[PDB]
Amino acid sequence: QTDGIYAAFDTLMSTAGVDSQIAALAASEADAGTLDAALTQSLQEAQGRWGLGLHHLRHEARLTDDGDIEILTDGRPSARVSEGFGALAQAYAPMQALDERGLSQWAALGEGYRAPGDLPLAQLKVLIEHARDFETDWSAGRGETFQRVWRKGDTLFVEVARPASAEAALSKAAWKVIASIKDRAFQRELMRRSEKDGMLGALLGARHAGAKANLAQLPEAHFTVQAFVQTLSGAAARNAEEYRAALKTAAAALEEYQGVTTRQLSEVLRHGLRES
Amino acid sequence: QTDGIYAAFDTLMSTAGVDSQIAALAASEADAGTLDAALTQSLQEAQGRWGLGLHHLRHEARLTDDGDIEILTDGRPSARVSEGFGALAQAYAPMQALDERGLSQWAALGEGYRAPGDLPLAQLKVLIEHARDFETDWSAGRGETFQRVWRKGDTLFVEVARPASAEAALSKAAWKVIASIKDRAFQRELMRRSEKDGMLGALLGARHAGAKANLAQLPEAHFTVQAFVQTLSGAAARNAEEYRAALKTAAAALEEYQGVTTRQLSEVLRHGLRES
Repeated sequence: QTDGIYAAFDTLMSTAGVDSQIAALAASEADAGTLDAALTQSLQEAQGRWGLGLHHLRHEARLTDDGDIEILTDGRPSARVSEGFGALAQAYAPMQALDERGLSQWAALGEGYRAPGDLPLAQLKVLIEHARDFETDWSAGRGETFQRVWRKGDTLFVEVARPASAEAALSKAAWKVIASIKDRAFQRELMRRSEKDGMLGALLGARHAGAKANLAQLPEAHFTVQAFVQTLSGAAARNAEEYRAALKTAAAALEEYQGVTTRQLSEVLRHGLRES
Repeated sequence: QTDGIYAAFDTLMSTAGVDSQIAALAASEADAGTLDAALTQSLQEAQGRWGLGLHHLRHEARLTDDGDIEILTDGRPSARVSEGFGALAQAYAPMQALDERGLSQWAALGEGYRAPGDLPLAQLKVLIEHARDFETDWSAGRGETFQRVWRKGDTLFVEVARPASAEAALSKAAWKVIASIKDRAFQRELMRRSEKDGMLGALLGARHAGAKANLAQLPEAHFTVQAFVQTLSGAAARNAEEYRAALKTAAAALEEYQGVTTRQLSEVLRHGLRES
């Protein structure tokens, strides 16, 4: 009932393109402090990619005596992996504050002044070079993306985000997955239930028993890639050239990981087609 | 001490140009708790002006159960008023770090990055308008002053300093009083004794023996107005014109308080030699 938990964590992490390899690390008999550090590292990466908007909280995950993995924010028990992925998404929901574009409204640094996102590159240079902590608001970035930047202590953070809901991603991963099926009326009656209802709807109505009870386990229904944070440290975190390069890097990686998680999703969705 | 612990504190406070009025407050119909608060407000004001360079510490002053005034840095007892002013100066001294010019090497914001103090004013403007907490190193300013600036939260702190030891200030007041002497014979002897053992030397000389006694118990021997801090809040704290105005204001306030305490010291050294 709490077994297959390392693998459950690994699958959650995969929806963010994080090959956390936690199961393998436990099979190698790694010490529990090691597993704890690895769980936390992966979760913080995933948090960099999920786009939920919670950089102002501390994200940890840790083993419990009863074989569970406990996820926490600012140290408060938020959820347990055994309670399922929908339960985790529900745990995060009240701590979010998304605007109309889906972008987070919270300041990464917390309460305080936020410089504009459109700032002239010379002004931003002065902030990078000579300020202590600082933070810009969202600005448009390229190809329907948005970007921002902030420095906490010794580390500069460059975030690039293109919000995209998880439901839609699932339905398009089911577009490819159905697309690979017999040209037949299962299709035409999914597609004619596309001019009437969402695609989990038409695919839970046109399928057989356990389509919903099976799919209610997928983490990809609650989590998907929407941003990418590239970090810099030390002298680089006060160098404007490094920041410009890091922005290029974060946009590139956004493209990459969106593609990669799409591929892994359609693959395992197609693994469910062979099983059927 | 002399005529009370509240008198003793007011006399200290006068060294920094703070008319703290604690003796009057204690003799009044004020609410209970009003005195400790007065003491701490006056003390922090004073710290902005003595130039000891301790902005990173929290200063407080509070009554004790045996009727004394205790002075604290970061909650720790440092000294008590009745122990005398030399003792207070010596409690501060090991906390201080003054470079050759007399200026604090301590950041006001503590450990971290400091911008240069000769920064181009357009860059400094970007910091005032868009950064959060930040701080600059000392630089020169108008009229042999030095200046630095920093933001803590919603307040911008502009400091202007013209270091001068309590000894140098005593020497300037001794010079002043040796000038205004009406009797010329005494003045010829004083000026000879001063071509020899300096100005205050001669001056304390001509008094009755033990001249250096008594005055050495005055606080003027251990604290003197060396600097001034002007504060801005709200929108003004993010306005670079306000910054430049605030600098002129703090420079004027400093030249005033130094002229003042020079006059008051010149009165100290006059009411013990004229009656000779």
